[PDB]
Amino acid sequence: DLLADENFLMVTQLHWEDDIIWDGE
Amino acid sequence: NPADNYHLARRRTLQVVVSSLLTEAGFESAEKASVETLTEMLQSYISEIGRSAKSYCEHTARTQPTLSDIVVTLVEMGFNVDTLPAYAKRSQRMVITAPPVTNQPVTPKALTAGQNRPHPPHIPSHFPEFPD
Amino acid sequence: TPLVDFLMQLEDYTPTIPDAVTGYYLNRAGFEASDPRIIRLISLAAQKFISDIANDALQHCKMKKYTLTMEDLTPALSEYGINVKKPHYF
Amino acid sequence: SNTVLPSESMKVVAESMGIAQIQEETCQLLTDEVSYRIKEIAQDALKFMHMGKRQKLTTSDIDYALKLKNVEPLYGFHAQEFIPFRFASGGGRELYFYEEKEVDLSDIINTPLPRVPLDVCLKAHWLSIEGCQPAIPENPPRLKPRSIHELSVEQQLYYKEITEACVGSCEAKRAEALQSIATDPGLYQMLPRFSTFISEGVRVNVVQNNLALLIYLMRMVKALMDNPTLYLEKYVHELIPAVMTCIVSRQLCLRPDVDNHWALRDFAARLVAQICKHFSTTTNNIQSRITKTFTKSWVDEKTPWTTRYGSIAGLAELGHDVIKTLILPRLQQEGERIRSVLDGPVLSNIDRIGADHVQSLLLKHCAPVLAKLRPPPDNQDAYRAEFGSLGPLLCSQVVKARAQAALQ
Amino acid sequence: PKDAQMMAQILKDMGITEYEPRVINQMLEFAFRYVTTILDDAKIYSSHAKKATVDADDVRLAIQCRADQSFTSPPPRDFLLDIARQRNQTPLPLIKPYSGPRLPPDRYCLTAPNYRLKSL
Repeated sequence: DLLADENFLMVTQLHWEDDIIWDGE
Repeated sequence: NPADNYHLARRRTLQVVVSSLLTEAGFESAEKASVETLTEMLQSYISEIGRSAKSYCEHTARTQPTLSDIVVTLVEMGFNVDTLPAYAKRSQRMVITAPPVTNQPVTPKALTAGQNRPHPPHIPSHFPEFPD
Repeated sequence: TPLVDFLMQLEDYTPTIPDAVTGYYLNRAGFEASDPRIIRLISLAAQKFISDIANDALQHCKMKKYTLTMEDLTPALSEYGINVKKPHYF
Repeated sequence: SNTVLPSESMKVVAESMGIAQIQEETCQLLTDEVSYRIKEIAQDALKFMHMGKRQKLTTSDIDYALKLKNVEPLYGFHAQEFIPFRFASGGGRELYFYEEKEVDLSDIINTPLPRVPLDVCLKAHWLSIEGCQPAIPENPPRLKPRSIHELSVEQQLYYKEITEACVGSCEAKRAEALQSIATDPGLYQMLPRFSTFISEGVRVNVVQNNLALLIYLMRMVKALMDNPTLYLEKYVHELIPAVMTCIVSRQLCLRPDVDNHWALRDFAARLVAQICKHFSTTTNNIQSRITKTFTKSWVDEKTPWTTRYGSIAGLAELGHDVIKTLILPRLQQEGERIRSVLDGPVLSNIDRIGADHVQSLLLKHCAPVLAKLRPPPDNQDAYRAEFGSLGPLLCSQVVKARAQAALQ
Repeated sequence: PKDAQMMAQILKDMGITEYEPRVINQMLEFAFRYVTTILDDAKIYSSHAKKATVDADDVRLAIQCRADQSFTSPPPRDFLLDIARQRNQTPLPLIKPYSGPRLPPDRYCLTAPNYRLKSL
């Protein structure tokens, strides 16, 4: 179950909002 | 499935025509078996009349059947065509819409203008151009 | 010839069955649609055959309304000499 | 193998005929003979199918076998004279076990007749070119030496041309690029470069708003998602932040002039975001996180109105129930927000523009939800609960939904 | 129905996995039609022999009489060989060099003026 390719997929392990710059310095 | 629809579109229109005939001076809420048998017999009857007239036309060496071929086929089935004009006179006659064509503009697809590369001598020019 | 005169007058009065539907069945039979009036005459004959069966069934329906059933069809069909078969499988 | 129909069924057939006390051996004799005839017809039908090459088979193939057997092909009727109906196939009866066996003629008239297909046409495509099958839609598909990129240089040039068309400078070029992406199997493997190009364009677009350019980037995203050959899920992680930022981005350009584009940009973003959640759906992988981001923006006080409108549009798209459940607790808060923007003598502030967009989306979504919960009633009472945020228009929207239900 | 389940079993035994749903229904109708016609002939034979209950001899008499009219059967190979050898004996005819299009007599041909009713 833990060995599924979907489990290791980047989308599952990444937070999308943090990645966006959102014009922030 | 389009292939079943091609046969179904005319057959459903025939069922609507049978339903229209029953509504005037006929019956309502008819058995499902009765409608299916009536349409099947009507389809067989139309096919048989066309086949017999075509067989008579082939016997007379004519590609298309004349009215004389059609009436002789009706005489074999004892249709009594003389009563048919009186049937037309009755006001029970109704109008049923013809089935619409699937494509109003036929084929409007332009695909893609990706055709490229030279055409070899062995392949004729009229044949389609090489794939992208 | 009354039928020939009737065919000439059959240019108007489109039949209850659509000509295109009748033509499609005729094309399956191998008969090309040479004359539209001829298609209308064949369509009228087909309507007359169905109407006659319905009229015979209606007389039986009065005896046993305004409902058509396979049981009502069998006596009318018996006069024709054509025997209907009940499915008995559904 | 050899299979025979049950003897008891043969006895029932005799009972319907009225025959009684039939011999048990006679019941066995009837079943063995009937089974052989059914098998013989099935073999005869197979011969017609093999010459036809249909494989699936066509109606009346058994009827052709019956004509070959010199037995009447009619099913469900027989003519004793045999003159009205001959060996021409009856065509069978369209009857099923599921069928009720009782129908109304008027109901059949109500049902619309189907449309008719065009006659068979002949089209030529290249199965193989010089012994190599083309990838087309009609077809099924100690210095070391310097490393070379896996993608062909011509394919990279083709990717560059598609991206230039996708910028949206020419509408025809953008439409052609979208069609090319959808119909090209070879485009697969260029998806990481395409995804990076969209992300680079989106991040620059965040710094200075380019709503028209953003819509063109969304069109490219839709074209990539539709194509089957590429693996959208593998590169989906890059795509999801880019779509989210576009929906919540503040508008640098004047709000009234670009308002129509802004509504279209949010609508395009919400549709792609739900489609991304649909792709590779897994528990708490995409839908839960995106719903959380939309809810957190809406709940926060003094949220930017463009951000609030984007979050509201996303929440409505994910589920019809999700908007309905969320609106009822915040209904008083939504009314307060409209009053707050209304207060003051200046219409220049964007807060009023943001509020009108949020309220319009809420009203249209509310009318079907209200109809689904119950038949519309007490419209004046509903307006009092809204504190006349839309006043008569909200009641009119509920009436319009009732009229649509009556039409359907 | 139980009869339908047995009919499906026959198809599985045949190995025809792919078939029309209507094919099962039509075969059931054929099976009922085939058994009834033999039984109807047999009961008439029982009336001829004055026996109230139908017996195997009447059913066998019904099967042979029904089969001959119902199935003409493919022509026998020995009969085909005899007609074939007689046809083979006839020599092939020579072809005239410029006679014209090669066709059988126009009575056999479907070529004709093909007059049709005048339209008015």
